[PDB]
Amino acid sequence: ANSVCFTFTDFESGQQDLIFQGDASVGSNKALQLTKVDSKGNPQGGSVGRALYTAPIRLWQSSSLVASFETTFTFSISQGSSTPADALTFFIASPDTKIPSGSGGRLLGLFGSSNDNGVVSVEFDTYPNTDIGDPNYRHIGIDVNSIRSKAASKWDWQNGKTATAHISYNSASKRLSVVSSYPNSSPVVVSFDVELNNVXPXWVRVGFSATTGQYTQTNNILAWSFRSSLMG
Amino acid sequence: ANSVCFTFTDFESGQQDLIFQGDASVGSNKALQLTKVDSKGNPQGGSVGRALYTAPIRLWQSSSLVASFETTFTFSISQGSSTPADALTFFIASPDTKIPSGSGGRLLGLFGSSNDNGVVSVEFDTYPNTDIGDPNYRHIGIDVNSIRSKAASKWDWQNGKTATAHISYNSASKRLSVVSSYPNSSPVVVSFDVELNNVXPXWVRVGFSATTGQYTQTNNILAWSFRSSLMG
Amino acid sequence: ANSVCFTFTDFESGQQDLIFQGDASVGSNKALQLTKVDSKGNPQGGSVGRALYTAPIRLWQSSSLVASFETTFTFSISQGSSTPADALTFFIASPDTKIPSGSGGRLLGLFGSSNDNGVVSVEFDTYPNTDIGDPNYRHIGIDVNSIRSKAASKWDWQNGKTATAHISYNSASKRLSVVSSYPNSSPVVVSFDVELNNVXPXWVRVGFSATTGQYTQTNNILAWSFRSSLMG
Amino acid sequence: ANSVCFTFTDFESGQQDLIFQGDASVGSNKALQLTKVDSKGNPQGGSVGRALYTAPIRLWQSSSLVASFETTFTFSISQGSSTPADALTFFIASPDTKIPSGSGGRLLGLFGSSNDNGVVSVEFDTYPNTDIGDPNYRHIGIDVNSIRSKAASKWDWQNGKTATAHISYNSASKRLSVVSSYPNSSPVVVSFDVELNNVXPXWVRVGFSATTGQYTQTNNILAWSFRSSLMG
Ligand SMILES: OC[C@H]1O[C@H](O[C@H]2[C@@H](O)[C@H](O)[C@@H](CO)O[C@@H]2O)[C@@H](O)[C@@H](O)[C@@H]1O
Ligand SMILES: OC[C@H]1O[C@H](O[C@H]2[C@@H](O)[C@H](O)[C@@H](CO)O[C@@H]2O)[C@@H](O)[C@@H](O)[C@@H]1O
Ligand SMILES: OC[C@H]1O[C@H](O[C@H]2[C@@H](O)[C@H](O)[C@@H](CO)O[C@@H]2O)[C@@H](O)[C@@H](O)[C@@H]1O
Ligand SMILES: OC[C@H]1O[C@H](O[C@H]2[C@@H](O)[C@H](O)[C@@H](CO)O[C@@H]2O)[C@@H](O)[C@@H](O)[C@@H]1O
Ligand SMILES: [Ca+2]
Ligand SMILES: [Ca+2]
Ligand SMILES: [Ca+2]
Ligand SMILES: [Ca+2]
Ligand SMILES: [Mn+2]
Ligand SMILES: [Mn+2]
Ligand SMILES: [Mn+2]
Ligand SMILES: [Mn+2]
Repeated sequence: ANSVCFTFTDFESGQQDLIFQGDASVGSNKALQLTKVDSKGNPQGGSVGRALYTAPIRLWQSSSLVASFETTFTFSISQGSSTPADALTFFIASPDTKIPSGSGGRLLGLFGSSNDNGVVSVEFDTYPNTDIGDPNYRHIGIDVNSIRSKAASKWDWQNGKTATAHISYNSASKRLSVVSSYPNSSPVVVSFDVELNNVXPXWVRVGFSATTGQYTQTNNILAWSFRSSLMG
Repeated sequence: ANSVCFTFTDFESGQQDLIFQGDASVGSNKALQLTKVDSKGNPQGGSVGRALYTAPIRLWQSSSLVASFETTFTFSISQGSSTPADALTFFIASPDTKIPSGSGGRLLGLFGSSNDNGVVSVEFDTYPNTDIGDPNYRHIGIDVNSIRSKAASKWDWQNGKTATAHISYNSASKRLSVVSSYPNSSPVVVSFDVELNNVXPXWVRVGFSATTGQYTQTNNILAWSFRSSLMG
Repeated sequence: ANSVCFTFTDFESGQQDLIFQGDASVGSNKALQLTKVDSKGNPQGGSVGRALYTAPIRLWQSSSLVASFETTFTFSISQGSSTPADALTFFIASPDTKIPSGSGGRLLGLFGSSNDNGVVSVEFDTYPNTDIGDPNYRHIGIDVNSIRSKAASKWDWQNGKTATAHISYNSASKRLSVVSSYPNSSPVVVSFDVELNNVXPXWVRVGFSATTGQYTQTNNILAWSFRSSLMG
Repeated sequence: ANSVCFTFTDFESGQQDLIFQGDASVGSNKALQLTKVDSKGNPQGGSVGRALYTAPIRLWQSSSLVASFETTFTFSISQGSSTPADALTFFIASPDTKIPSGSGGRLLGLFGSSNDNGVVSVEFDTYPNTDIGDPNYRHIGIDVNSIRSKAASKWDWQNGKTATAHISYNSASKRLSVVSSYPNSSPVVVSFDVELNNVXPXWVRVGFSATTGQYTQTNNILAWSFRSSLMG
């Protein structure tokens, strides 16, 4: 479509307009639980889950004057183990994208390696994996075809509290930016200059991905709005 | 989703965010050709085709204060034979809706009979089939679970010209209305009091359906915008 | 404009995009206090106030296929005296509309009499004034050029609680409807068949009006969104 | 307001939701003629005119997570004299902004000098005034408190043809970008990194400005849509 927008104030079990992958599901709390949480509410380890809006989105078209999208979502991350892991992220990929093999834990279910098939995402990393590029502290990062963020900023994750994140991009400015914050707190912003049409196909699907590894945490999306438009 | 909107200014072959049924396809003209048109541009008889937005839409929710939707679309109908047939329509049905068996010609591919599984549609009827309720003239009608329109008005179809139609409804007014017109012409309006949640499931898919029978015509959708919202 | 939409999640003192009339102002609570409330927070009697969006709105145009608008707002009404009065309302009038002389108390600041200059409003009446048509109980009503509601329904006002109201209309259905409710409560709906272009000018201004008389209550608008569109 | 959007597909004489300054008016062609055009349709010299949306817009708020706006408009510039002058522009300024004294011709009615009261605009310059910074060719530029563009690109203006321009900005990316083009042509883009809240007040009014000097041209806005939102 030339333009598309949708808003989820909450979710229900089986949410018909979402494609669920891995362990992703909707809990009795009406939250999108990307990763596994048991009956007692304890997040499980070695979990991976993703959810995508059912309809493919036309993110770019050569004949268009400008293309843009923006998405805002709220999420809660509560540690299970004394220390949280691994993270959640908003991502954009080909319509037929699926959880890559071996993408667990530190790969956030986005990539099958720690090195037409492009992957762009904004990660909210709760566990520093320094041997693969992670700064030694929690952070938010912009990943383009690699778990190794092209840009990242220290992020003061708050256990259990609801965070609000806003992601934006248009083909004129060619800059992907994300701003995230908690109530009564200082926001964190991350930006990266990139022309998405050079790393992503014309058609994509958008959503979230998350994982736990040895360490755990809930990765719940509470609300989500998305908008994309192609102007000609 | 609590709200969803999309806009198609035109279409392309294989339009990824549309579900094609029957003969429906997109032509080199970038129009959604619901029914079959040959290489020379001649509409074929005995054709049936429908197209639905890929994502299911939450049209109602008990907890909502009000639910509404509106859609505007442009379409062109050019006769193949000296007299046009059969018609096209905007419709709403269950997500897994499929072309009913024996729904050709006068049934507009919407119903399998000329008498959870509800069907609501606004038909743009170009061929009067009087033995099944059609007034003896072209008309626009609102159908609820039956090809026999609950409400209809004379429609002065214009061969080949681009028509504009607007359909609206909200659960407060409980009135489905459609207004359609051609440039430099007098619009036609049709309304019917109905509470959609009593004839349609919570989740549906929306789109178009069209057919030709013994007589033919093109049934092309040129542009289409749709919006639905659930307020709580 | 052919279409216009605005959203107020809250308000500030002097709200630059609002026209204040009478006692209307914004409190430290960030709420639009239509009627006077003293330093201690006690609503004052004999008060009248209205607030309008600064920009005139084109509600109708002869060349348009269809015209529609919808507005949603939250409001709180807390009695000052043992019994509340008088009410608040959403209204539409000419751009240069002003508080009519003698419109206090039971006239809700909308009309100068209890009998191009049209006035359409949805009143939330907290004090039954039976000698002028009010049913003997609190209600919501649709007024067209008269304080005597053309349509009304019993309304179970709840002291202090935040109510949510949704008002809608389009020129195809020609039915003005309002649905209002409190959390964990049963909504109330009021509808009236009317073709607004026959009682209102093409251009108008929209907003709220409220009053207290012998008896008092706060008349606070907490949030407000409005949308209007003319399709051609 | 926290968010506001409006769309003008065309204009009428006296357009009630616009503030007209200088020579700005609406012609029989339904176009916003920023500068003077006589009865015969000949653009007049030494003209200056501006038009602003009547309602003030809240472009920034300290408590907001992110602030953004985007506007798209079509315009036609037909030379009167053998060579066109001077230009038109989209601009943002304080709500009470007025045509500065001595802002004619090369100053595009935006500044009173060729060197809380900030002025940000995107100029479409049809006449190179090299002694004041203009590159020696037609161009589009981003001006911040000065007629001397902070960023500019060569612009292949086409006499009489309808151009389409899209301007965007959000407080996360902190980059103001404009893309403009004619049908069947190569677009031109101009971007400048700037944090608008450091050069503009919280509240502003938005619109267009244009002028002719010794040389002339029409400066007609044919359509205009604007959107701004503050997310918290
Ligand atoms: O969920 C955390 C982490 O768990 C697993 O990695 C463990 C160990 O192998 C690593 O060397 C250290 C690095 O500090 O972290 C854990 O102790 C993996 O599942 C990994 O993907 C994940 O990030
Ligand atoms: O496409 C027109 C029409 O064609 C076929 O019906 C024909 C005949 O059987 C009917 O009695 C008359 C009624 O006037 O119409 C045609 O001549 C069928 O395919 C029918 O569904 C369709 O409407
Ligand atoms: O604010 C309530 C009411 O107060 C005043 O009217 C009083 C009296 O004159 C009326 O007869 C009775 C009717 O029950 O109500 C009050 O006691 C007026 O200001 C009136 O406009 C207002 O509704
Ligand atoms: O509208 C064009 C231009 O006209 C006037 O300037 C003239 C002259 O004074 C300048 O030196 C040359 C520079 O090439 O241009 C004109 O001939 C002024 O009104 C000026 O503001 C304007 O741009
Ligand atoms: Ca990590
Ligand atoms: Ca028929
Ligand atoms: Ca009363
Ligand atoms: Ca110049
Ligand atoms: Mn990381
Ligand atoms: Mn029929
Ligand atoms: Mn009353
Ligand atoms: Mn210049």
